[PDB]
Amino acid sequence: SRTANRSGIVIRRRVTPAGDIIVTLLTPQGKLKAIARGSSLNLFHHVGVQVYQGPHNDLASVKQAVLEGALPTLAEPERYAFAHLMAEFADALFQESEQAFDLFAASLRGVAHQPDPEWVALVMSYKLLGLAGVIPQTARCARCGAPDPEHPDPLGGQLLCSKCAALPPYPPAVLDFLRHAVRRTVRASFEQPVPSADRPALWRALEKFVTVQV
Amino acid sequence: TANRSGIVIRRRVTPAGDIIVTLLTPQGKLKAIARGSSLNLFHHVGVQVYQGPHNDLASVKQAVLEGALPTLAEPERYAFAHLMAEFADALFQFSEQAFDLFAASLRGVAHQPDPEWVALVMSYKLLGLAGVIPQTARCARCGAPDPEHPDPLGGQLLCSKCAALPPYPPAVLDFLRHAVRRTVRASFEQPVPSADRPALWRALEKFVTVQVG
Amino acid sequence: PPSLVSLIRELSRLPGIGPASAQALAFHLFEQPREDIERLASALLEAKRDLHVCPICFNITDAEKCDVCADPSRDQRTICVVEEPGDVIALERSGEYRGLYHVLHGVLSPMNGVGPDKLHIKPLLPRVGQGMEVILATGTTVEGDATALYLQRLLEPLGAAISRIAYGVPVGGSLEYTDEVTLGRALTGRQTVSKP
Amino acid sequence: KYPPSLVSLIRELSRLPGIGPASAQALAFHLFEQPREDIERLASALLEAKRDLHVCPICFNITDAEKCDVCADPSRDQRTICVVEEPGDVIALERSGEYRGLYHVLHGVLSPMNGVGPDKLHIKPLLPRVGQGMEVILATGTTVEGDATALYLQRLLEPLGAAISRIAYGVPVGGSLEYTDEVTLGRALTGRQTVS
Amino acid sequence: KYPPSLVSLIRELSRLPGIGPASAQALAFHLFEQPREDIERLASALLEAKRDLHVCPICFNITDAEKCDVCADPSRDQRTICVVEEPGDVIALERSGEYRGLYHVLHGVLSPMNGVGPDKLHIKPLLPRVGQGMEVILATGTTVEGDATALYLQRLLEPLGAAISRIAYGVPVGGSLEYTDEVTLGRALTGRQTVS
Amino acid sequence: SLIRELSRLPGIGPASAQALAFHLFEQPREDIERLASALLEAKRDLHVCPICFNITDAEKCDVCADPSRDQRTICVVEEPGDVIALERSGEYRGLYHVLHGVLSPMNGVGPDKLHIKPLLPRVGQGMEVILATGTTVEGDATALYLQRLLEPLGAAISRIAYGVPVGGSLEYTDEVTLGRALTGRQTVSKP
Ligand SMILES: [Zn+2]
Ligand SMILES: [Zn+2]
Ligand SMILES: [Zn+2]
Ligand SMILES: [Zn+2]
Ligand SMILES: [Zn+2]
Ligand SMILES: [Zn+2]
Repeated sequence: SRTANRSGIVIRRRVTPAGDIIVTLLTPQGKLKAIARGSSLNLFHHVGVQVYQGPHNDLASVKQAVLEGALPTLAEPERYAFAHLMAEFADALFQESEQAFDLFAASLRGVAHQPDPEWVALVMSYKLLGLAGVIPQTARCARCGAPDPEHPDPLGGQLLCSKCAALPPYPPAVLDFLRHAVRRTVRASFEQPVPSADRPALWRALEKFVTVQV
Repeated sequence: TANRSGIVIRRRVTPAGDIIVTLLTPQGKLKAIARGSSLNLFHHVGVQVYQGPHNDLASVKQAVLEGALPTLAEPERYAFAHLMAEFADALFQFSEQAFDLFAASLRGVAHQPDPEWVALVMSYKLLGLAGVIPQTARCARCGAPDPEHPDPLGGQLLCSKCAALPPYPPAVLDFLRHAVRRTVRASFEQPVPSADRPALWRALEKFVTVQVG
Repeated sequence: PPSLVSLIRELSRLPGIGPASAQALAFHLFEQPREDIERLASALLEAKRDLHVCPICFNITDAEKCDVCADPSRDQRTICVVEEPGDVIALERSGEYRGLYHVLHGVLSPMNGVGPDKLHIKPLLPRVGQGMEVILATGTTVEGDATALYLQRLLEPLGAAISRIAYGVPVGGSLEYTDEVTLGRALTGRQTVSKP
Repeated sequence: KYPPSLVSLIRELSRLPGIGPASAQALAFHLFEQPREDIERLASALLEAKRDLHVCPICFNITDAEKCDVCADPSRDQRTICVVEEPGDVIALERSGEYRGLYHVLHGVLSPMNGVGPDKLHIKPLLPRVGQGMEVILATGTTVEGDATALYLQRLLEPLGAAISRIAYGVPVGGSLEYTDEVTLGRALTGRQTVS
Repeated sequence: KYPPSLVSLIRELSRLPGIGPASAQALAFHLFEQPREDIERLASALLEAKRDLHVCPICFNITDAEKCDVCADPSRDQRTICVVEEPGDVIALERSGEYRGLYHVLHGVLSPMNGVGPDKLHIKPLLPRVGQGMEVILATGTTVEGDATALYLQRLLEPLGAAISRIAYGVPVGGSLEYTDEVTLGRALTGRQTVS
Repeated sequence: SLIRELSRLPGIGPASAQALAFHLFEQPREDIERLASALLEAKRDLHVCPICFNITDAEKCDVCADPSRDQRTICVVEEPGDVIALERSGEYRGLYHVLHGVLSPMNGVGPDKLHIKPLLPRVGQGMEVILATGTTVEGDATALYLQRLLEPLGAAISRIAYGVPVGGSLEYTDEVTLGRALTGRQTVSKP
């Protein structure tokens, strides 16, 4: 049959003034973008639904949408910006393995509940990138190849050596994380947070890294 | 939400794909709209329709066909039907009798071998049950008994002294006079000769034009 | 707002548009540029003037003839009469017809007041000539039915061949859920295959 | 977290075609609020159906009798047989009032994909019923597997005497061309009957 | 012309809420094509539900046991009781995972017009359950006769100690104002919670 | 041209566009004309309102300029429609302010395009502001942010109640809404 029902999370939501709602889901079977005309189908819901596919309509229709679970807390300003981020990743990576789904899932869970939301977002950010096969390159300078570069790289979003570097070195906390960054477990990588004072460097870092890859 | 039995005496569409429709039911005429029996003109149908303040023209939920008369498309029986239903729509605004009558009309205009005859007879009965009687006995102008002259202004009958046009032929007169008394049964047995019907047509036309809108 | 009343009611005008449908549209319209709205009315009135009815068969076009008529690659053996322009299109679509359409522009209704005058019948008669085929593509509503019936019993004197598009159960549908009328007619209309 | 009975009942309910699991629950809950009369009677009616009514030996239509009312009934002509996929299909054709013949109910179409050969359909016993000087109207659906089934049956039946017909494919009643599917349109167009 | 058994089965089927007579027929027909296992089992499941599972003495919610799992269950506080019209309503509130209290299920909403006084609902045994220092959350539907029932229960319950609450009327999740009914809107607007 | 320009508008599919273009060919020069006329009158003659961004023609909407309405309270709604359907209920005589969207980071919407900033002037000592943005997480968040931003100024922040809508049974109401109308529940009889 051409009619299938699946389990998902809404990582994107949109409307056209007709009252029709286009939506992007993340399912363990990959990402899937389905349309329905008319769970009320809300952003960040854990939902499940029947959707109809075919040549008749090349963007999948939607018949019955039913809510499994949900995370209200994500609206409060903090956890909010951070969610929208995580889902923007889920959308940019994971191109429609279930692993990514269980991860990003976990991300929303922890960005909702866990008391330090920005930390959740950093960690899960680099794990989401990583599982998706984008690894910050650390050991070798980006330009000359010198071991253990400690400086920001504006152009490539990688790390340059003091000799091949315009800006000062990322603080030791940010470096230690950056290096040992993708190896540690969520469990024990939450236990070793970058001091608040040094995160902004680490943010500005991640931003260009992503900008340049993704 | 109520469901009733009917016949479609009027049908119309707006380019949206919505079909507005007029039904005749024994409970009187009822005009319902359905968005989207496929509900065809002259069908004997029955349906569930939904009423309220929400929508002031009755909606339509399930339409189901009871009986139908295909023959009514063939050119003759066709013109004649459309007429009969135009009557059903003008009178009958209210007794089930009118419904069983106009019903019988469509039946007879469909099957009976002389459709024009059915249309005349049932025409004057449809008018009649509806309380519009050709006035015969008294001239329309002077009041003189047994007028036999077509009257243009009123659609009634003028005497020779009060008429510009010649007398309706004896067949048409005999019918006109004893018109509304006879039964369908025995009023079918006494048809106006073909040659004299056109007078009787042109007759009925003004009569109706002058009473009915 | 006096002129928003204009816009929105003028929306409620068109078919497919209810009161809150009109609202929705007017409002969504306020958020377009001067560009959109402008070129919108532009295309609107270009459609008004620049294109018109076709005298030969009354399918809509711009130039002196529709691409069904003027274009010589189509055969003159047959003409196909349809209720309106859409019918023309959806009929071309099936990919089963290379001939002529003629557009009546409406069906025959005495009640509604439609006589075969406003109907493009008369201008059809010239087009039918000795030994052609005419196919009757008016719809299957009693009105379209009757229209056809009349068209045939009128068209039979001129030498062409009158055929009328098949009544039956439509492609891919099961009887259980098909209506009594259509069933009956696809029961009678049935073609034969294997004969002794 | 429901009493085990409930889950059973719900499951069985969901098995029925058309009952969404949601619906099956709603359905059981309500089933609860009804009296014991109501239930013991529903279930009874089921078992009594399973026991009483079987398949007619001639045409495999349903009945509690030794011959379906339609086979036994004398006013009908064995001159003709209408072969039709399912019982509901008989009901549907009969409503039309347009058919006085006999029936044959295959009870399904040919689906090779779903593992259905004419060892599954009631094709075999149709054969002795056809002979010289009868008509067999082939009433399978317009679905591909219906069409297919019709075809297979034409070829199977060819050797014995009878005439063979296929219920008309085309457009249903009160349809507009504009709003009918290209396939159906095509069929109607090719399949047109000629009159004059 | 239907087999007697068939007509029974169909009727019983039609009795079920949600089953149009059409649906009931389709449903019976299909019920036929199924094996005797399938049926004897369905019917068995029904009878075994009728016999096994019943209404809990404390809150009149369903169970096969002497106390509904929810009453028996120790993690829950008898400090509060949620009064609700029907068992499905318990399920629904429980899914929300947001409520740890006890329940009371009436099985009805006061309808004088339908002949329903609180001699019909399970209102009488609710009373001994409420006392000093408890909450009663009133969970009837937002329907007039629900609201009414809520009111009646507030007044009935006043004399005895407990606090009394009414589940918020307002706008649901993922709604827009634009597309919500004047009534609901009004309620939400008046019933707004203030924060700063 | 016409027809594609129809497929443009929302609510209009390809054969919906067809149907409309065709039906349109049978109108007069009158209809079609005055149609475009009203179209462009709507373009130019009316514009956004600077105080609270409900659509009007003149320098102020009839909610603002009209003095009979009280200044105590302002009500923030997602868009103009919201304004209308809100007036309809007949429960509010005050002020609306229209933030012309909600807050979405993904979609790219910051509280800049949003009419937040021009809201701050309007809120004065000891007023009430009601948050009428929708209940979608996006509207929710929008509100939340609007409050935690609005609390410094002396006015009173309230937000339209979440719960089960008028005339609906729980059985068929969703787990999220139920839960929130279970917590949000108002009290009636206290000891
Ligand atoms: Zn270097
Ligand atoms: Zn006189
Ligand atoms: Zn032409
Ligand atoms: Zn039989
Ligand atoms: Zn209990
Ligand atoms: Zn203003």
